[PDB]
Amino acid sequence: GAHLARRYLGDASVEPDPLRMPTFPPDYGFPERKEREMVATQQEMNDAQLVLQQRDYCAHYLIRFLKCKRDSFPNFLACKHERHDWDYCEHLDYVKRMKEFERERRLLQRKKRREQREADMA
Amino acid sequence: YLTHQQKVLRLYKRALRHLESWCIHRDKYRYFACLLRARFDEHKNEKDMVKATQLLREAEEEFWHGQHPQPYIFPESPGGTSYERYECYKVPEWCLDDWHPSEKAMYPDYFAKREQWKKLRRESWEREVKQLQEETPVGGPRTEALPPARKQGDLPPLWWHIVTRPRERPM
Amino acid sequence: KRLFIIKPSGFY
Amino acid sequence: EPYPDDGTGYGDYPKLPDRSQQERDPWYDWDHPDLRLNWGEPMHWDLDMYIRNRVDTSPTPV
Amino acid sequence: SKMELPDYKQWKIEGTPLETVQEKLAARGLRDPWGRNEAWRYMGGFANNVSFVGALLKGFKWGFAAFVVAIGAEYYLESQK
Amino acid sequence: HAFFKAMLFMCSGSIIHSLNDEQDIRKMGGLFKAMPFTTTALIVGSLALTGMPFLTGFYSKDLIIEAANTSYTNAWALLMTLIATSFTAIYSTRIIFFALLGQPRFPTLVNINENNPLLINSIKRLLIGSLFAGYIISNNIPPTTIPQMTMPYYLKTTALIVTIL
Amino acid sequence: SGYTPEEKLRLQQLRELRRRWLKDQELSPREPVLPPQRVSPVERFWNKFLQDGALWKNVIYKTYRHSIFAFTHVLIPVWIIHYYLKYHVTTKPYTIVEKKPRIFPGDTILETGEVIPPMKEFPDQHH
Amino acid sequence: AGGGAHIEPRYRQFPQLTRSQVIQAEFFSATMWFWILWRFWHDSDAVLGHFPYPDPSQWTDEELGIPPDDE
Amino acid sequence: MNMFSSLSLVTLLLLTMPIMMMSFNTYKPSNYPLYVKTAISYAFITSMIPTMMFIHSGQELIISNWHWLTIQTLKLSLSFKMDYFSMMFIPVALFVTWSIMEFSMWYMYSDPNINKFFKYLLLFLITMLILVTANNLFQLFIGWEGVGIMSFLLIGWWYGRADANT
Amino acid sequence: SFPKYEASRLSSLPTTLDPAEYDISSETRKAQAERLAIRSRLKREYQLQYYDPSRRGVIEDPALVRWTYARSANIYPNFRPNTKTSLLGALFGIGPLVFWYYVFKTDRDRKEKLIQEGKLDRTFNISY
Amino acid sequence: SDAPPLTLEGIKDRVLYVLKLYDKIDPEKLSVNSHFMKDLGLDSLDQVEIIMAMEDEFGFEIPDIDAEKLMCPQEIVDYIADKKDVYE
Ligand SMILES: CCCCCCCCCCCCCCCCCC(=O)OC[C@H](COP(=O)([O-])OCC(O)COP(=O)([O-])OC[C@@H](COC(=O)CCCCCCCCCCCCCCCCC)OC(=O)CCCCCCCCCCCCCCCCC)OC(=O)CCCCCCCCCCCCCCCCC
Ligand SMILES: CCCCCCCCCCCCCCCCCC(=O)OC[C@H](COP(=O)([O-])OCC[N+](C)(C)C)OC(=O)CCCCCCCCCCCCCCCCC
Ligand SMILES: C[C@H](CCC(=O)O)[C@H]1CC[C@H]2[C@@H]3[C@H](O)C[C@@H]4C[C@H](O)CC[C@]4(C)[C@H]3C[C@H](O)[C@]12C
Ligand SMILES: *C(=O)CCCCCCCCCCCCC
Repeated sequence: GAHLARRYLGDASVEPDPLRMPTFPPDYGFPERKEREMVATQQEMNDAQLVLQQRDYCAHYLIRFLKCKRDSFPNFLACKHERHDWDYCEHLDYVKRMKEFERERRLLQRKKRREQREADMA
Repeated sequence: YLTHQQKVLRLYKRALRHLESWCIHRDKYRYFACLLRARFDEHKNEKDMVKATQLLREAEEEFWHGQHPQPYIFPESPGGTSYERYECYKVPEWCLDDWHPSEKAMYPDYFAKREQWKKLRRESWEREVKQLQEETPVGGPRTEALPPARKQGDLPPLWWHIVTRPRERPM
Repeated sequence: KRLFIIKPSGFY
Repeated sequence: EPYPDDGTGYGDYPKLPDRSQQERDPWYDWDHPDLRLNWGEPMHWDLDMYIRNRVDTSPTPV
Repeated sequence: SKMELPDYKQWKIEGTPLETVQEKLAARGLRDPWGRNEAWRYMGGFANNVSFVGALLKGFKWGFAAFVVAIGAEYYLESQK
Repeated sequence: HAFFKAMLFMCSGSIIHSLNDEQDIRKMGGLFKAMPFTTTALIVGSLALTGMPFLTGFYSKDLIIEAANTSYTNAWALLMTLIATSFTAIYSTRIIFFALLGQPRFPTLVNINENNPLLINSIKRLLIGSLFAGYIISNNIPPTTIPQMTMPYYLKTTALIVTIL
Repeated sequence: SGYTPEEKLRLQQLRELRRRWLKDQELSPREPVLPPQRVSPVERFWNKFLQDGALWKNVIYKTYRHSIFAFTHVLIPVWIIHYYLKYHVTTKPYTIVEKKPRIFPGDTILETGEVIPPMKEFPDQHH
Repeated sequence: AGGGAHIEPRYRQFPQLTRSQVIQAEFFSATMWFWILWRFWHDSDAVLGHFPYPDPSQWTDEELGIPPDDE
Repeated sequence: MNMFSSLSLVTLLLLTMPIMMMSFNTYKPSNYPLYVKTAISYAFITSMIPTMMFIHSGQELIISNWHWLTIQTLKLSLSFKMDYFSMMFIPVALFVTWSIMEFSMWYMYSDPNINKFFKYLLLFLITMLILVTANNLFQLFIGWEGVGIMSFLLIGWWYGRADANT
Repeated sequence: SFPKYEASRLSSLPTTLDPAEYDISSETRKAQAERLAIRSRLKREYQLQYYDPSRRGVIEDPALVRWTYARSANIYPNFRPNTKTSLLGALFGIGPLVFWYYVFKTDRDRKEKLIQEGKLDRTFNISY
Repeated sequence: SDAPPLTLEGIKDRVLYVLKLYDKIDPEKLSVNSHFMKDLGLDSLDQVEIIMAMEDEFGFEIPDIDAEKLMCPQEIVDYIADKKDVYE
């Protein structure tokens, strides 16, 4: 990616650190934020035997897709819509992570930007 | 050893074989095979032996620098894929003397005729020894070449293990 | 052409 | 040419060239085609290390 | 059996890349005696062999013909619904 | 990999047997027309190994290359993997060019016969597998990970660009 | 650069002996003289039956041999394996351990007729 | 090796090709290309991309919660 | 489970039958390559039944049928793991091994020891199925080392060749 | 132009690049044919027995009986306890034994200290 | 190995067939007993290529010790027939 060219071959203080992110508290902006809404419950995922890395906020669609696949057998070409639903939810989840990287990316600009004024001036 | 004539011919054969490996395509090989022949022609009839050696000795250095790292080798030649592939099927003839009579009963004609060869080998041996005991110098043989048969009805001395040797595709 | 195959004795 | 008399036990066994049996001529009619040896020929002290299944010393292109 | 070999007079380097090699050798005073030995490799069924792009496209003509029918049929059946 | 790789050796064996135990591609050539069925299987196998889309080898190799790119991974190990994908096309093309195309380089008397029903059926079944096996397996096995289906255009198609080049 | 007259003569004499030896390696029509074999009556029925390579006849042979194989190599073994697993291997604790079957929201359990509540409403995604 | 058809080897000539040999090879080559085109027609997002990839720059500082510099 | 277990073991047992028949000589020669090829074919169809039962509902199980040895607090029993990486590899290996055995009937037709060749190809397949289905390391070590030995005996098939032994 | 070939104990000098091959003199010629006399003299003694039709057994090879004797029974009587053999036998014979002793005594001393202190994980270790 | 066995006539036909395609040999005077050096005026450098063409014809190498000893197409047939166990 282009970010790798910046954190290594250039200034590294303004680039996010993937292992340490996030740094700023979640409420720096956003006068009010909403907690993520987990549709599935622990017993539902537990009884569906989802792999622990599959028990994310998209799990509710995954549960429905697996149920359709079992019922649609032997038709493996079926449950095409259910798969896309789960894929799209994982696509939205990935974008939120991309937004989180940008939020940390820009908030680190603030420190490098609201610190020359308080250093150059005095 | 190898006389200067033999060493030049060997280098020419090696040079063309390795060259054939680089070229691959026949038409391209037929081009550089002629050019390489010309280089062996500009000095075809050199007179000074010392100069001839210096030409041969320099060709080898150019051959070593230019040889293909992975030259083509015929399948059954030393270092080839099929080399010694059938040496496990090559059984000697003396193993047939240990056969049970029941097995020999399956090939009555083959073993009847095999008995004739054994008689032929057994009758001609004492003559073969003499044929070599008289043509050999006083000290001993100075070369590995054997002489042919001189009298009608005699067999070439030391013929059994070159005549009865197993076939190249025994099975 | 159905040659004779020389093999060691297999009877024993 | 025997080995140097250094007291390691070589005695008078000949010091033959340290060449593998892969360097021998493969077209000569050896008495032992696989070993590339002749009956009566003196054997290298390390012959069993130089058989064609083991250490090779043939010239390399590089 | 007794394989009957073809007449040996048909093997000519004419009209083959072997001739082009003989032209370039004629510009240096050298000749190629063995050209006719390699001639059979450029004549008969071994002449005008396919190219690499033509090898990877083997069966494309019939494959494409079957493909156009399939999608055309798919449109028709889906026309009903 | 089991389907199309086993096919390549069997196609290699057909060529070797025809040319009287000649395993060197320098003494092959002009077999595209002489061995049409062995040629078809070799081409199909060389397209699954290289990653031709939708054949058997596409449903595993390209997911790997996509997941290797979008991972917190060693950078140099990623570059070597991509270069190795370029080399896969080069040596697969090497077999096709030096064994199928061009003019013959094998001896004058050769029996190029590949009509034995055992040879056709064995290669034929793997030929079917090296076309549809990846599609069938991928659509039947249950998911066990969160596949990465969102990424920059130049990371999704890196396998194709590398292979085509 | 060629054979000396002595060498040529020896090669010819070796060649004439070698060819005759190779000739003697040919088998006569009688050979091999197999001893009598007790031919099974069943195989006799098929020797005559397969006298003419009829397409329909060999199919019956094809079905016959496959049917026998499916009885001596699939049916008999599975009977033994099932008996072994049914009454010897599954009668001991923790021998065959089956991963519990997956339960999804809205499934009915056969053992007790229980019903799993459906999941909460999915708000909306559309796309 | 053993079975099939007995083809006479030809000396310095093109080998003899049977009929079913050439039909089957052409059919499977065709079957390959039909499969690739049919799969490409229906599933082209498996090789070019399924979902759009956002451009982080175009995201507004309001939705990322980046409070203004002064405050 | 009654069918999943029985048909998952019949596959392994089916492949060992040709080995057993070639020990007590309860078979006829010159059909052995065909006999072994047919065993793989039936082993492939039977192995597809447990695979389908997995594809249907994701059914897996572990079979610990024979108690072999108990070293104090370590109990070693012959255990077979029929799971994701056993219901998908066995069908693939048998399908590929089916073709290679058929191709071998033609490629190795003139080999005098074609019967031993098909016994070694079969023994390797058994040691690979032992390795793939192993539920404990010791049993995994049996097929892990067995495949190496059968590789050794097949690489040096033409044992008269020095380069084959090396 | 053409870099010279540099040999090694595992890469012998090619016969086509060895000066002694192209420097053919009178003494070398006599030596080469003088060797071939021995090769033929031995080759004849072997052949008179190999081709013998009444022979059944093993042709004893005096060269093979000299090689095994030279490698087993002739070693000790031709050994002298000098500086070369004493240092080689000291560092190859005793050296490894002392080296491994300290590798294991140190390893077990360190392990025993942890076990006594109770800071070595042996939670499930009940097989020794 | 499924290939047709060689015949004495076949070896002679193919040995001469290759020489007939050698420009420096006149097909009219070419015979089984035609010595290369003393009946066709070919230098040894040309005889090496003759042998190299024979080994490319039957697909097996002829060692240089014996290649430089064959000076006649009849001898080549004997050498090839002896190294392929051809007896009729
Ligand atoms: C109490 C009532 C019951 C009575 C009890 C009485 C008990 C008394 C003892 C009776 C024992 C009977 C012995 C046989 C009698 C003679 C039969 C006969 O006529 O011979 C004809 C037989 C065939 O005739 P031929 O072709 O003319 O032979 C001449 C050639 O020279 C032949 O040379 P070749 O190159 O063709 O082959 C040589 C070698 C084979 O060549 C090789 O490949 C050597 C390398 C093979 C080993 C590589 C794999 C290593 C891994 C072992 C895997 C097994 C453990 C797996 C455990 C977990 C899964 C179960 O021979 C073999 O060993 C064949 C078997 C290979 C092992 C088979 C393993 C898989 C079998 C299936 C196991 C599952 C069974 C479940 C059944 C259901 C439960 C009951 O000739 C011979 O084989 C002569 C040698 C006989 C030796 C027998 C000993 C076999 C030992 C097996 C190999 C060692 C494996 C090491 C692991 C040991 C684990 C136990
Ligand atoms: C963990 C270490 C265990 C110690 C043992 C392993 C170390 C090597 C010492 C054992 C090898 C010597 C055995 C005697 C030789 C017997 C066989 C023989 O004669 O060879 C002839 C053969 C020659 O075969 P060839 O194919 O090379 O050439 C023969 C000639 N042709 C090809 C023309 C036919 O050589 C071998 O097969 C042996 C090669 C292996 C030896 C080298 C091992 C290298 C190990 C990897 C090093 C990098 C470390 C990687 C990480 C792994 C280590 C943790
Ligand atoms: C059915 C199968 C091949 C048939 C085919 O594909 O044409 C044939 C080929 C050789 C046969 C086997 C061998 O003849 C050895 C056994 C002979 C007896 O008929 C018992 C079953 C036996 C084990 C046979 C089962 C089956 O009929 C076999 C395996
Ligand atoms: C970045 O995501 C890491 C990608 C590492 C694999 C190389 C892919 C090519 C990247 C080119 C940089 C493009 C920047 C616009």
